[PDB]
Amino acid sequence: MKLHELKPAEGSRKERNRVGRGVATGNGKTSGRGHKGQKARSGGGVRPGFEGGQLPLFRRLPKRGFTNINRKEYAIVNLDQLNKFEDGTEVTPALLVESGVVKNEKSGIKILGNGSLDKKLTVKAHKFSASAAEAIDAKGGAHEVI
Amino acid sequence: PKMKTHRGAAKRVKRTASGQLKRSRAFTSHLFANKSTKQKRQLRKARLVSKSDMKRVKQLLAYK
Amino acid sequence: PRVKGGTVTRARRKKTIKLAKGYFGSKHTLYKVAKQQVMKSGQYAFRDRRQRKRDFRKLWITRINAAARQHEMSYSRLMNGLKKAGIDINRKMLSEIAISDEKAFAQLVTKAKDAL
Amino acid sequence: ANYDVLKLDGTKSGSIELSDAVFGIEPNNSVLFEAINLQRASLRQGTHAVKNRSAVSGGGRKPWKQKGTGRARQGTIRAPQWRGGGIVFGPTPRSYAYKMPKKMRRLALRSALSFKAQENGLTVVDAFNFEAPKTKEFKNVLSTLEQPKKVLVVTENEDVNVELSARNIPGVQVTTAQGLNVLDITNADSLVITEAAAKKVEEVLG
RNA sequence: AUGGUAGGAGAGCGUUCUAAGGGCGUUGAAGCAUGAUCGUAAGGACAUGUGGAGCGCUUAGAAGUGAGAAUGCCGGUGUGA
RNA sequence: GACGACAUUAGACGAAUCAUCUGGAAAGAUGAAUCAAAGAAGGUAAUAAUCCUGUAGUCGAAAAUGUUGUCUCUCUUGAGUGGAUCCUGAGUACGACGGAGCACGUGAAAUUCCGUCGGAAUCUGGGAGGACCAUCUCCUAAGGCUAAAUACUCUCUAGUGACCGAUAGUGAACCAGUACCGUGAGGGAAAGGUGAAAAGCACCCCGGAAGGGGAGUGAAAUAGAACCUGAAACCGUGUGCUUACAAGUAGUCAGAGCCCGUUAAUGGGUGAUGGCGUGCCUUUUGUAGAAUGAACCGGCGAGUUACGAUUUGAUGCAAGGUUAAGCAGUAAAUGUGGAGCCGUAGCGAAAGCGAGUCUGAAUAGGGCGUUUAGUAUUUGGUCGUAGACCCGAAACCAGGUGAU
Repeated sequence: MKLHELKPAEGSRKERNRVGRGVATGNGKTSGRGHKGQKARSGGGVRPGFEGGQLPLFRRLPKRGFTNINRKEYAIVNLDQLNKFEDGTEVTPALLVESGVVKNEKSGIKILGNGSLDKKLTVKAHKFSASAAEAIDAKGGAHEVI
Repeated sequence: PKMKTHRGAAKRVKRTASGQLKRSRAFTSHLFANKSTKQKRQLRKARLVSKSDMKRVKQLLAYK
Repeated sequence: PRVKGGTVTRARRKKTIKLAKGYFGSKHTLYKVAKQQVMKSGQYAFRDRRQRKRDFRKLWITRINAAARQHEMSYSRLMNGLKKAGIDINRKMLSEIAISDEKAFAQLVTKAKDAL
Repeated sequence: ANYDVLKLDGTKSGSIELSDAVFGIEPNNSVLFEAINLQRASLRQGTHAVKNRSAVSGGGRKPWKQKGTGRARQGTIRAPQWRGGGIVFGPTPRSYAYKMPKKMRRLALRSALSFKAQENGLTVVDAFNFEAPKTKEFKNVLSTLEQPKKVLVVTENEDVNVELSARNIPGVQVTTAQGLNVLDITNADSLVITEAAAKKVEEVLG
């Protein structure tokens, strides 16, 4: 293109709305705020959650629970993701990472039985689901808990 | 700077899969003898934050 | 970058001043009261464009009543006779005919009469 | 996807194949626009400022009593409705630069070069043999090669002699293959390359 | 189908600056003054006087981007006389 | 230590143009040439790469050394095992009471400090690992010194700007923290422009002079120092139409008569007379309102920016998408950089289980979920944190000034 024939994509750009610049805009005098009150005032408005003195929702309601600071979360992978590999291959966490199926090994890798495998391979991981191990061994293959 | 989270709401509510907020029920933790067993067991059922309240308290839990 | 209020204020006010030509005193020199009058002037003109038609129809009807009462006939009965005889002629053209050619006006007054 | 490699005489030296992936795509004008606007924004130093009512000198005391006797109520001579000063919402020192994805950047470059090639605004030569800088000789070279007023010349890595030769001519700009940019590509009407630089850009954009 | 205040949505006119392109100017630029001109509006030209050096147009991009009112601020000037 | 460019710094050299037209004067127009490691910039009677100062670049000396390369002396070519015995920081550690600081609200305070009272162990020792006990892991207090990366700029040198251009921008472009105000601490202005060149009006006339009229300089003197341009309010002099029987938000629609003659188009100016007609803004159920505000004119004068969230539009890639800091680069683009972030699976307080999970004794029944599409930057709208659309209090506190 040419700098003197520049043109943006359609729908990419709008002009901003300028308030307080006369009647014919429809945003002139009050600038959209209405006439009086707490919200017409500069810096006005009421803080979020404030209900006017009625007890807020998050004090009507009770708290419950606690957080486990040392919690185990596992990088999840299903059978339908393993179909990209070849039969007889031996898959490992490092091979998963290299293939990009797993971006982050959090506390180990876990294999879940959502999809359909249609393959035959050996797997080495930390945890398995019962359906996953069953569907691995059904077509042929082994699961070795690391 | 960063937005700050409302901690009292954070340890009162959790976020479901789609976008909703699951809460706990009030009128527990104290006198039940005036109440019936039906009320007792039914106040153990969870509920969702109403949309009318979400329209007000959305920004308090954006990082949840 | 800074932009200062140059020449646009003056042009905008000046053409209003020019619209205010012929007004009394300060109303052709001062922007505020000149502007106030021009707005009023336009509103007046808007309603007078419509009052004009009423006024002229009123004039034509007065003239036709006069022309008929020389032939011993009222406006009301003349126009009922015209309508019954089929004449779809304007009150304006009637007035002008009555002023210019009295003979033709008599000639169609005869028709308005014999249609009753 | 074949282009004639010429000599400084302008006759010929051979022909070379160039990837249509780099020089033969359909240009994406939206991405071009975004890239050009980005590069123009990145050159600004947003070094502008005004003084607000707190930074204007003086204005500590209330100039007269709240009721006064017949006057308007005021709080400082440096308030914004006063001639003295106090700007409300003026410019502030800041930056206009922003970023966008590497894939978009590469796409913009490819689209620019493809536009320049399909407009017959691409020329490729053998090496520049400049043992000393001579603006006059470079002028004669650009006369032999029927080039327009605005032309971009791309060496492989760096040639200080041809840079010095072409520095002082209006309309001419000199760049490295690594240092190519969408702005100085699009501003030009023609693009002369050395074969080595062409191959380098081909490999780093393909 | 088209009255309209809080208010929501949309499309536009102008101001200063920047990029690129293409132009105007001592055979007289911008500003100022006048005019019976053009456009649905914001508003845009042309002609003539004054003035004596800078300024438009196209596309895009940034804003200290449009005042008649705030017992508003600053200057000039009236009225009462 | 011979130590081998402070920056090699004041400084010096530093290419290349003539003519005609208009002009008061050309750098402009026309035409023909030239230099370029120099087409950055500014002046010159108007707009100059080739007229001047200059620029690129080259040559350069004192205080100097770049503080840089073997650099005289001088350096540190290690002495390993057991550690059995001796030493290894006392009113200290530690404790109670009262307090403070640590993200922690003074208390189980774990950890670290102040005051008052007490007050030890010594390598088979002692301390820590969020009360306390035991096992394990780590360390060895009560002695000291320590560059770099980091923070700021009254200043200095060299520069930059989608910063201001005289009510702006420093309070201050000039006589500025000055005239001026105040006992004093302190507060605190207004005020730029002849012309290219002063060639800044010889001389004559009116006049006491100021002022002026001629003459003259000049391109221009309604460019004459109250000096570029010279708006409006306001003050006047002349005139074309009109007005002393008339009730008025001063205009509007109609309309004779009189005068003129345009951006020449079913034109302009005035207006005998008729009809209609209680200003604007704000606040109000409602305002001609005897409710508010504005003497007039001009100028100035109010939703903005950063960061984050959310949602729309645009684009790129897509079961994947994306870099942050830093580094190289012209204060750019770009390249590199994969620690991290979102998504690809949820349910449950949690252990945990997993396309299911939670409840339940039970799989039942029900709740949330599955039965695809996200992610990065950007545009608009809104919100949040910041003074957050602008002006405006009475008052509170801290430090000072005053008994003329």
